[PDB]
Amino acid sequence: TGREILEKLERREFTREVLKEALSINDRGFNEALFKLADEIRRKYVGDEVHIRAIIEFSNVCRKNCLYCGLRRDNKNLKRYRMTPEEIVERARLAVQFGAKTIVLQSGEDPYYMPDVISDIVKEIKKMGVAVTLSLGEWPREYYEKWKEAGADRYLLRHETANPVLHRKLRPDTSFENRLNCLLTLKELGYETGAGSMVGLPGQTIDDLVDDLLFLKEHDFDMVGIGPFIPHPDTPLANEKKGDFTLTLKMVALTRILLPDSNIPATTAMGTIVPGGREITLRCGANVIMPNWTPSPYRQLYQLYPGKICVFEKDTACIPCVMKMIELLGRKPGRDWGGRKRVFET
Ligand SMILES: C[S@@+](CC[C@H](N)C(=O)[O-])C[C@H]1O[C@@H](n2cnc3c(N)ncnc32)[C@H](O)[C@@H]1O
Ligand code: SF4
Ligand code: FES
Ligand SMILES: [Cl-]
Ligand SMILES: [Cl-]
Ligand SMILES: [S]
Ligand SMILES: [S]
Repeated sequence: TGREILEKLERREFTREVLKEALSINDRGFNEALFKLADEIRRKYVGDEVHIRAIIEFSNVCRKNCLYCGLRRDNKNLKRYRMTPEEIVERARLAVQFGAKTIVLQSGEDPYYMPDVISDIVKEIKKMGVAVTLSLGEWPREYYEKWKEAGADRYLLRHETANPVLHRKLRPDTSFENRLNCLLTLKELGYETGAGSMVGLPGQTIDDLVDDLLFLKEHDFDMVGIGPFIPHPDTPLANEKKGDFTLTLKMVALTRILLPDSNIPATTAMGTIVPGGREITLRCGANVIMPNWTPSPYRQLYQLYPGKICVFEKDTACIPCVMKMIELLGRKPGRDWGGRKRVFET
């Protein structure tokens, strides 16, 4: 029964069978109950604060060739850009001036900055009294060590898919084993460590999604970023189907149920495939929002997938936009850095 699966989730009997059935049931009443459960767990464990992470996508140069990603190296159609270190620091300062308590630096895997330019930038942003999150992809342990020494607080490295065969096919420069070793290294170095997957990748099954949930639970990640796969026309996956919003939303809800004290963003991809998708996701277990703080003329060139929200908006629009969002949702903006606040339990 849908009823029995909810009871088992409520009782924290997180068996593969329970998770598979939750993901497989396509009953509206069940889905709405699951979303309510996640929303309640979110409210109880992490409260009504929605944490704002200002993201600066500072370079779209990439050395890797992931089949799903518009920044893949084989995409010749794309104008490549790099913000200067001074531009990045001053852009971060403007976000802090707008009230951002976390700055997220994200890029393609761009060799130019690695590792010392990143270290310099992180040190300057840390002087501003905010959290710094890096999302720069896979690099040697030494680089991650230098960045932690420089003051970085968190690292987002989505695991993408926990199916090693699918992972290797979609990410031909690397492997799930590498990705996992990176994530374990980040944990060992003391970063708040973020993982998470895409939903609806070509060839990905419900069993794969269950494996993603069990992977996340196993490693007790501090942040989990989940979103639908969105096909990009200048990639080998151009003609594949987009991920299903409702299924992806169920993954978010189950992640909250499994990791009740984690930080879980309402990802931009959720807002891209369905108008108002981020707001929905914030009401089904998410507690974090990541407004775009990349300046023009670069914002429109960071084309991981098409249709990406925020691209046509003014340079400073997105922090005010999410503050309005937070208020109309009956929520509150985060007061502190929004680090993970563990609730130890049984
Ligand atoms: C663009 S990468 C930038 C950071 C770093 N290069 C990395 O791969 O971790 C950020 C995230 O974008 C997501 N992404 C890339 N292409 C996508 C697509 N077509 N649809 C949805 N998400 C996508 C992936 O999950 C990835 O972890
Ligand atoms: S997902 Fe990250 S590593 Fe892969 S091509 Fe895109 S930017 Fe490069
Ligand atoms: S942050 Fe909401 S549209 Fe840009
Ligand atoms: Cl973060
Ligand atoms: Cl995203
Ligand atoms: S925005
Ligand atoms: S927004």
